[PDB]
Formats: sequence, structure tokens, C-alpha cells
Amino acid sequence: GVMDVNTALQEVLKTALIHDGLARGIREAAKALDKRQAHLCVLASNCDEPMYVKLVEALCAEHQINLIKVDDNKKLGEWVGLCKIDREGKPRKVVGCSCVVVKDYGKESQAKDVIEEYFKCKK
Amino acid sequence: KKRKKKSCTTPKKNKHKRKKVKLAVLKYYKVDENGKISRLRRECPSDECGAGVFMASHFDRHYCGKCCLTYC
Ligand SMILES: [Zn+2]
Repeated sequence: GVMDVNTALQEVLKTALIHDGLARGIREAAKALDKRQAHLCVLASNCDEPMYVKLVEALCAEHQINLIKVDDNKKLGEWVGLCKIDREGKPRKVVGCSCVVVKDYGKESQAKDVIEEYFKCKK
Repeated sequence: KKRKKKSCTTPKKNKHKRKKVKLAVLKYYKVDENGKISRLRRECPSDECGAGVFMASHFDRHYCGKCCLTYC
């Protein structure tokens, strides 16, 4: 509870990158849900297609997947690792995706308390 | 100097391009506002690509991409 929800994606996408559990993309990210093993999805409200959100909110809800609301979709390309770093630590090449799906969690508890208390409050 | 440009390069042996429509999952999915998942194409019954990986629906057959299974 010491960390905010809008920054709660950061450390969990870092600790799950070491196990290759981040579905960059949209089609293969949605097909990970049809493997019935993914655990969370993030929708960026800065969107481009009205057809795009109404399918993914229909897929994640009926198969019991919650949601993390972050605004911008070029912003989500950083923590998935889809952006190339510069020499001193800046994303010199910005490539941002609008759908991020995790499959397996990292081995920690600094995010595994805050994502759980964000989960249980909307039940 | 000491060469000629010769203009004799003929690479005109055209390859393909991957024509993808914008988010082909909309070609794959169709959902009404009540929440129905209407998979418009067949699902392959193979062990490797079962229940998540969708087939093709051609003019006369079904067709896979992983194991290239075919029907009529
Ligand atoms: Zn397959």
C-alpha cells in the first residue's frame, strides 16, 4: 500500500520480463487469453478504434480478468520493453502498444500486495 | 574513372508483401453488446493449436496455419 496503482505496473513488468511473461502486441496478446492461463490485461484509454476496446472488454470480463487503467498507449511501450534506450537512459525510439497481457508473475511481493488489494476492492 | 556504370542491374523478380488488414482480429472476432463471442471461423482440433488458434475458411475448405490441416 506504499505505492500507487498508476505506477504499480512498473516493477511487476520488470520482474516478469525475466521470465518472458509480457505479451507485447494485440492479436497474440488476446490469443494468450484463449490459452486460459493469462492473469491480467491493461487497456490504454488513449485508443484509435471503437471496435478494438469492445472486443477486449468482452473477452477479459467473461473469463475473469480484471483491468488496470493507464491512459496513454505510446506510454505503455516503455515498461514492456518495446522501446529502444539511448546512451544515457532515454527511450530514443518510442514504439508503444495498446495492449499488455501478463502470463506468469514474478517472484516478489512488493507488487503482489498492491495488485491484490486493487483486485479485491471492486468485487 | 576506370569503370563504366553500365546500367545493367535487373532485379525485377518481385517477391510478396504481407497484406494484413488493420487488426485482423476484427476479421476473426464479432461481439454483440450483450457479450457473445462469435468465432466466425473454425478452430483447429490439433494438439499443438487447439482451442485458441483459429483456422482459415477458404472458398471450398478449412485450412490451418500451424499444422495446415484441410477439410471440405
Ligand atoms: Zn499451433
